[PDB]
Amino acid sequence: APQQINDIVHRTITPLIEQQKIPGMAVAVIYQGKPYYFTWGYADIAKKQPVTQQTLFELGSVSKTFTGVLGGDAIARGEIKLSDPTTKYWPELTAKQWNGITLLHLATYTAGGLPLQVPDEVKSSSDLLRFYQNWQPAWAPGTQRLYANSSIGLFGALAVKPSGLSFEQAMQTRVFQPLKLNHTWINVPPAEEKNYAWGYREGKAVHVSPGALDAEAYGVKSTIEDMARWVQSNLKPLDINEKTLQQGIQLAQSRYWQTGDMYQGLGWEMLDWPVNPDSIINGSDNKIALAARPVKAITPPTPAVRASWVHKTGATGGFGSYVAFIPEKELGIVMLANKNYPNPARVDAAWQILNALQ
Ligand SMILES: O=C(O)Cc1cccc(NS(=O)(=O)c2cccc(Cl)c2O)c1
Repeated sequence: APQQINDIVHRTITPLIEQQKIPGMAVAVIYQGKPYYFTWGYADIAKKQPVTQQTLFELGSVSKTFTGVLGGDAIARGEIKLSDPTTKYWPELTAKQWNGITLLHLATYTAGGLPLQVPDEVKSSSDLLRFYQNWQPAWAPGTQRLYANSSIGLFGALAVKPSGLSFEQAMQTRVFQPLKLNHTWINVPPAEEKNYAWGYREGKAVHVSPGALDAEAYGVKSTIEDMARWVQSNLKPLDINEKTLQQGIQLAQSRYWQTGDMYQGLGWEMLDWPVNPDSIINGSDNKIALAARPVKAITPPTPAVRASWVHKTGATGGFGSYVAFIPEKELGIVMLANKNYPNPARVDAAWQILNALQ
């Protein structure tokens, strides 16, 4: 890699790993289109396995960017419309609060206060039906944003219903395979378990627990190489040969809602470039990111703006991830760690690296 990339990456990540006590970390920088990879530390402390470019990390909420693109692809295929009522795809959702809640509201956390977590008590799809039937919105649709796995998770499950495919099968055949994400998984196969890092929470090795809508909201595991390819695919969608996937990527980067200086896409979140770092750094703290905020509708949504900082943070119990890119500069970064450390430390590190390279 160009020494300037090496210099900025090492000077930024080495102190981060020390301050945050991160067992293992992988970073990719995309710079003038090409990827540069960096790895530190341990995927498995007990078995002394190092992090490599083939290590699988839990992406957590970065999985929502795949869900948003997969939904976008279903729109481009004509299988669904974001303007469709939720009840078009789940007719048993007869409770009156669902009148007026569309797939767009589900995809963008604006249905009216669907909760962050699906309750652990919910297992079967009849448990899920009961949960959504009994849920009482705090707000009218399209008035406030509350980040929610129960919101975008339901969007992902419903968006693939016309295809007849399971969510995992739609994701594999329509997103992973066309993009050659051949080491990206919803369920890690036995053959790849040797590469699956452990997460670390309070010093204990942990993996993500099963839960309802987990595949749709936080289910993806991936390598730093596949994630750099994911970023390149989102940086330059028009290089993608499959036409509905190309349009689906663009739909996921459209600006549907505004709160503060942040715009909500499908999975992705965006700010105007150039950004105020304090705005994305403080804004990524869960005290802001997970809070209830009024939104202004973008009527009609703005198509993907090249002069944007596009990003997503992600966590599981044992992992912390971050992806960001600037299409106008052909610049991007992926940070994958097997410890869940504070979001503002992630964004600060990413800002320092990308600002130095732009
Ligand atoms: O480890 C597990 O068993 C479950 C688990 C724990 C913690 C986070 C997640 N991922 S989440 O629900 O999607 C999410 C929620 C809020 C913020 C972020 Cl950044 C995020 O990723 C999943």
